[PDB]
Amino acid sequence: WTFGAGAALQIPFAMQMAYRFNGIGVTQNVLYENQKLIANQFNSAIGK
Amino acid sequence: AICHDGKAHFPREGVFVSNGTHWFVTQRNFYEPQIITTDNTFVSGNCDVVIGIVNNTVYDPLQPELDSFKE
Amino acid sequence: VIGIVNNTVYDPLQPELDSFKE
Ligand SMILES: *[C@@H]1O[C@H](CO[C@@H]2O[C@@H](C)[C@@H](O)[C@@H](O)[C@@H]2O)[C@@H](O[C@@H]2O[C@H](CO)[C@@H](O[C@@H]3O[C@H](CO)[C@@H](O)[C@H](O[C@H]4O[C@H](CO)[C@@H](O)[C@H](O)[C@@H]4O)[C@@H]3O)[C@H](O)[C@H]2NC(C)=O)[C@H](O)[C@H]1NC(C)=O
Ligand SMILES: *[C@@H]1O[C@H](CO)[C@@H](O[C@@H]2O[C@H](CO)[C@@H](O[C@@H]3O[C@H](CO)[C@@H](O)[C@H](O)[C@@H]3O)[C@H](O)[C@H]2NC(C)=O)[C@H](O)[C@H]1NC(C)=O
Ligand SMILES: *[C@@H]1O[C@H](CO)[C@@H](O[C@@H]2O[C@H](CO)[C@@H](O[C@@H]3O[C@H](CO)[C@@H](O)[C@H](O)[C@@H]3O)[C@H](O)[C@H]2NC(C)=O)[C@H](O)[C@H]1NC(C)=O
Ligand SMILES: *[C@@H]1O[C@H](CO)[C@@H](O[C@@H]2O[C@H](CO)[C@@H](O[C@@H]3O[C@H](CO)[C@@H](O)[C@H](O)[C@@H]3O)[C@H](O)[C@H]2NC(C)=O)[C@H](O)[C@H]1NC(C)=O
Ligand SMILES: *[C@@H]1O[C@H](CO)[C@@H](O[C@@H]2O[C@H](CO)[C@@H](O[C@@H]3O[C@H](CO)[C@@H](O)[C@H](O)[C@@H]3O)[C@H](O)[C@H]2NC(C)=O)[C@H](O)[C@H]1NC(C)=O
Ligand SMILES: *[C@@H]1O[C@H](CO)[C@@H](O[C@@H]2O[C@H](CO)[C@@H](O)[C@H](O)[C@H]2NC(C)=O)[C@H](O)[C@H]1NC(C)=O
Repeated sequence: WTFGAGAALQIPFAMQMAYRFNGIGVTQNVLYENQKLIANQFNSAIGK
Repeated sequence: AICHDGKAHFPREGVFVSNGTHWFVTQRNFYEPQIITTDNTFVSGNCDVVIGIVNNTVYDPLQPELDSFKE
Repeated sequence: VIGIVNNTVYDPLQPELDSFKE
């Protein structure tokens, strides 16, 4: 979301996802431990 | 995350950054590096799950006081 | 408080301090 406020700041997509998970009230360790499952679910949803 | 003693440390509120030689933890909107200690981070799991984890040392604030206590 | 319950709360510093002394 940085590019929405000022100059775009690069950040790895996994880190961005950790930020979003922390935003919805879920500890980022959940994502950092299930990253493969989250990525697979996202890809499957896009295919669907 | 950070690997310290076979455990995975994640920042409590902030991100881990590296200036080339050392690792610090800093808030996400204003660069003010802080030494990575047990207060800045929390442990979860081990080192065999996360992707991109890196070795480093996590300072224990209680350790110097305990050492003086032993002395 | 209504609904509170007995249970033990483990203090992380207690084992460190007690092990040092012992
Ligand atoms: C990456 O970051 C580390 C950490 O240093 C901190 O960040 C730097 C970017 C820079 O801003 C530093 O000013 C800042 O402290 C750099 O690694 C070095 O870390 C030491 C201690 O933190 C700094 O101290 C400096 O170098 C000597 C270290 O002993 C000494 O001449 C001076 O330190 C004084 O205080 C220490 C306190 O422990 C004491 O032990 C010393 O004896 C002395 O009194 C001096 O201030 C260094 O500035 C940091 N840099 C170097 C070359 O030593 C690292 O350099 C930095 N690398 C890059 C590319 O940014
Ligand atoms: C949490 O819920 C999700 C449901 O979306 C589960 O994700 C998927 O669950 C299935 C069930 O096993 C997994 O199937 C996999 O099949 C492959 C076939 O080769 C194999 O690797 C395993 O046999 C595995 O079971 C799937 O990997 C998994 N992830 C997907 C579909 O992307 C998830 O299992 C649940 N996690 C729990 C309950 O802890
Ligand atoms: C963070 O540090 C740990 C411990 O150093 C890293 O885990 C790896 O653990 C093994 C054994 O503890 C270290 O040596 C290994 O020996 C076995 C013997 O069979 C060998 O097969 C392995 O290839 C390895 O050499 C190993 O040094 C250590 N690896 C590293 C990079 O330190 C862990 O990898 C580190 N976390 C990272 C790199 O993200
Ligand atoms: C929800 O939790 C509270 C506990 O803080 C319940 O308070 C009830 O207060 C009575 C005292 O009048 C406690 O004693 C027992 O009451 C039952 C009737 O519920 C009675 O048959 C027994 O002989 C005994 O005197 C009672 O432990 C306690 N009831 C419960 C279920 O915990 C409150 O009633 C609870 N409400 C519900 C729907 O669970
Ligand atoms: C949590 O644990 C404590 C300790 O049991 C509970 O406090 C109450 O403490 C008294 C005495 O230690 C226990 O017996 C009571 O003695 C008084 C004075 O003789 C008497 O007037 C009472 O009728 C009772 O016999 C009492 O069992 C104990 N209460 C309970 C529920 O264990 C405290 O209440 C506990 N809190 C919860 C939510 O369980
Ligand atoms: C991001 O990509 C780079 C490149 O793949 C990774 O650094 C290593 O670079 C060598 C050669 O380019 C590759 O053979 C390795 O596969 C790369 N390692 C890994 C784990 O991919 C870098 O490590 C990657 N960073 C993360 C978090 O995966």
